[PDB]
Order: sequence, then C-alpha cells, then structure tokens
Amino acid sequence: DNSYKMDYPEMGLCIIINNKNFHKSTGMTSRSGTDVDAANLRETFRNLKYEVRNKNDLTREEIVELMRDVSKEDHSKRSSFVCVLLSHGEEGIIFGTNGPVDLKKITNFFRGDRCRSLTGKPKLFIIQACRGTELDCGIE
Amino acid sequence: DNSYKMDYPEMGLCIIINNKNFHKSTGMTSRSGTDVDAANLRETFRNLKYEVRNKNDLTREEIVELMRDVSKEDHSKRSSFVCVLLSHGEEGIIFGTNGPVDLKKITNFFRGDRCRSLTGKPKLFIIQACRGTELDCGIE
Amino acid sequence: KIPVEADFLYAYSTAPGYYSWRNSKDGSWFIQSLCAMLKQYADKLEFMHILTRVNRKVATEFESFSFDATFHAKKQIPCIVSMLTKELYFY
Amino acid sequence: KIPVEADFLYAYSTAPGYYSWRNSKDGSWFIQSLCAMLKQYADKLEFMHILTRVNRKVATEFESFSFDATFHAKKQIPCIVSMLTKELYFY
Ligand SMILES: *[C@@](O)(CSCc1ccccc1)[C@H](CC(=O)O)NC(=O)[C@@H](NC(=O)Cc1cc(Br)ccc1OC)C(C)C
Ligand SMILES: *[C@@](O)(CSCc1ccccc1)[C@H](CC(=O)O)NC(=O)[C@@H](NC(=O)Cc1cc(Br)ccc1OC)C(C)C
Repeated sequence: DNSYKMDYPEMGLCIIINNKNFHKSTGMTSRSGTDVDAANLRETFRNLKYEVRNKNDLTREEIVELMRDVSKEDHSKRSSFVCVLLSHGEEGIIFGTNGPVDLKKITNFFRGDRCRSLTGKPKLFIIQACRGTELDCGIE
Repeated sequence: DNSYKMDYPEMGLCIIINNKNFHKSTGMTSRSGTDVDAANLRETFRNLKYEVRNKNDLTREEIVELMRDVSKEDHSKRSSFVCVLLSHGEEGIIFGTNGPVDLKKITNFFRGDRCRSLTGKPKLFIIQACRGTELDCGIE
Repeated sequence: KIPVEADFLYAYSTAPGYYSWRNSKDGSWFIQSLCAMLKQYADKLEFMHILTRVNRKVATEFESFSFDATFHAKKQIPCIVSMLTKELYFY
Repeated sequence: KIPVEADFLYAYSTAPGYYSWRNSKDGSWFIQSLCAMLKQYADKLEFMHILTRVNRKVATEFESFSFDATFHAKKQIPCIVSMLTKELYFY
C-alpha cells in the first residue's frame, strides 16, 4: 500500500558506528560528546525493536568490512535497516580513525541487487558529520 | 504550526523554464516532448492559484537574469515559490541554450537573506534533467 | 534569526549521478507522474507524502525501451530533498 | 523489476557544503532533536513528517556560541533525502 511493510518477526538491525578518537596523524580533532548521542540513539532505537550494535573508533578499512559483513547477511525476516553514522567529514566523504572514505561505496552494499533480503525494504542512513565547511549566518 | 502558512491574498508564482532547442555549437541533443511537460505542469500549477510564466530556450546568461529579476520582487503577499526547470545536465549543473550553468548560484538569489519576502516561505525547486550519466538496471 | 538554507526543497527527477528518462511522445517520466499525483492528491495528502507516490509511480510503472543494448531496460528513481521546516498542504 | 537506488533515505545533520554543529556536553544538535522527536512522535506521525520537525527543532531552537568572531552566531539545517517508495510508520 502507500505505507511500507513493517511487521516481520523482527523489526530491524540498527547499526550505529560511533567514531570519536581520530588517529593523531590524520590531524583530526576529537568529537566531544558523540557518546551522549550514540548513547541516546542506542536507547532511542532499542525502544522500537532494533538489534542495535554500537561499534566505536573503527577505521575506513574497518567500516567497509563491517558493511560488507552486514549486507552479506540474511535479513529475509527483517523489516528495515537503520545505519547511524557519527564522525567528521567533507561532502560525500566520511571519516574513519585513520583517514577519509566515500559515503557511496558504503551504501553500495545495500543497493537493490547487492543486498537482496533488503529489497523493497527501507534502508535508512542517518549521518551526523560535516558536509563541507560553509557557515550559516541566518537572518530575520 | 506543524503545517506551513498557505493563505495570503496570492498563493504563489510558479516559474517553469522550459528549455529544449540547444544551440548546435554546444552539441546538445534536443528534448523531444518538454512541451508536453511544460504544458501539463503549466496546467497543473495553474489549477492551484499560481502565476505561472513559461519561458523557453533561455541561455545560462538569461536564466540567471530571470532569477535575479524574480528574487528582486515584492513577494510580501505570496505563500510560496515553485520553480520548475526543464533541460539537460550534469550533477549540480543545469543547461542553458548555449552552455552549462550551476544549479547553486541559481538558488542563491532566494537564500534567506537574499530573497526576504520569501523568508519562512517554501521555495520549491522541481528539476527535470540529467544528474550525471549512470544507468539503473534494477532488480527483482 | 533562522538558517538561510532552510525552507528549500529540491525534488529531482532522478537520483545523483544517473540519467533522467523523458518520453519523445508523452513527456518526462517523473514530470507526468508528478502532475498525475498532484492531480488526484493535491487536496487529500501533504506534499512530501505526495512526492513519495511520484517516486513510487516511477519506480514501479516505468521502464526504458531501446535498440541499444546499452540503453535498453533501464529504470529511474526521483530524489526528494527537503530543507523545509513545516509540512505543506496546497489549500 | 525495480530501481536499485530506491528505498533509500539519507537524513543528513546538515545541508550540502556546510558545517555540522555538535555540543561538547549534550551531543549533536540534529542528533538530540532527532531522538527527542522519535520519542514523542514515533507512534503518532509518519517519518518524513517526523523528520521535518527535527529540521524545525534545529532551525528554530538552536544557535552557535563562541569567542571566535568566525564561529560565533551560526545556524544549522538538516537535510532529508528520500528515495523511499512508501511512507513509513514505526509499528
Ligand atoms: C566537522 O566534521 C568538522 S570539519 C570536518 C573536516 C574534514 C576534512 C577537512 C576539514 C574539515 C564536525 C562534524 C562533527 O560534529 O563530527 N563539526 C565540528 O567539529 C563542529 N564543531 C562544533 O560543533 C564545536 C563548537 C560548538 C559551538 Br556551540 C561553538 C563552536 C564550536 O567549534 C569548535 C564545526 C562547527 C567545527
Ligand atoms: C540528460 O540531460 C542527457 S545527458 C546530459 C549530459 C550533459 C553533459 C554531458 C553529457 C550529458 C537528459 C535529461 C532530459 O531529459 O532533459 N536525458 C536524456 O536525454 C535521456 N534520453 C531519453 O529519455 C530518450 C530515450 C527514451 C527511451 Br524509453 C529509450 C532511450 C532513450 O535515449 C535516447 C537519457 C537516457 C539519454
């Protein structure tokens, strides 16, 4: 119907990848308080039947695996897939604990033909990070 | 409230910029049927109280003026601003009848502090064109 | 004092990086399905809610057809981008 | 046979090209306002409809504060991008 199907024996699998302490070499500032978030979200999606799994300070070449690992999974009986991200970043980019990574080759593993079980099922990617470096002065 | 304010003495001003015949030098193919659209949209937004103004085959250095002209206008008494576009294009780009132009320096003239009358009023930019050149095979 | 990029809304005919399909006869996939929804629904639903069947009505009932191995059998999906700060109901 | 980029949804904390604000104490603007809405509303509204007050509740009741001429007095606006093909109600 107009509304999505949300009543399989499992509601979902909410993967929150909290990143905060960046390898010094990357010269990446720290994220004071992601934990509050990660902790809040962790509770917010736990309260709606989601197998939340909080992983922290992973590297770009750690995040991808995770993904390639998640997409290669039976989701046959699950109603959705929420994937909170927390880190720093530039447009399209997304930071691991060593260096940048591309948002797109992340989402790919779920793309219609890739992640089958998750076909006709909402893939929600909430992303909390910088999308460049402009400043919004506002008005009124 | 949760819903936007839509009851000023005027409902809106729907600007449909139909582009179709591209200067040969640009080596830009033609858009067979934009008119059907432009004609359909023109009727679809006319049916909801919008001062629609269909302009055709304008150039990049024609489209901007139009805009800079529209944003510099009393919209004090109008509930919104719909701006249908029809043309070809690359990501972020948008074609005039001579060459490309940037979608962003278009929308700018309406940006909070720019277009005042239109502050706290929906700026809807419907865009019908190419956003690059990938192909969607689909699945299932 | 509010953000200047807010109250915007971009409903693209296709998703980022892809080609947009238009009919040499009837008109843009996305563009017809659009008016077609704003026709029946612009007085029953919201707008985003309206924008979703547009997407639905283009992902579902449309498909490319050509002689070019390369352009034959392709799909489309619009893209709804919103910086709006309230719902919108046309009336 | 359906589009592969559909059924996706990207709700960014900020709009394209901008900085995202996070509190050294409470947590990301966007992230708190989020849970905060999904708290009261995840059983009354839809989702997009839910995503809009998030934006509302960040464009309205939030503002940057600093000693740096440069970072002081700034706003934010999230970004809701949807390729979904149906509405979503958590239940
Ligand atoms: C951005 O990712 C930082 S810029 C990312 C970048 C990548 C590559 C090259 C260059 C830059 C993060 C996103 C995140 O929250 O993870 N945003 C910030 O760090 C943010 N700072 C703050 O929110 C902290 C803050 C709060 C107040 Br109120 C006042 C000032 C202030 O700034 C230190 C931005 C604004 C730097
Ligand atoms: C795109 O803008 C064309 S690619 C734009 C570009 C800009 C700079 C460099 C390179 C390329 C337009 C968008 C529009 O509709 O205005 N898309 C197309 O022209 C579209 N063709 C068709 O829809 C026509 C069509 C229809 C069927 Br059914 C089967 C085949 C076919 O192709 C000729 C794309 C697919 C080329």
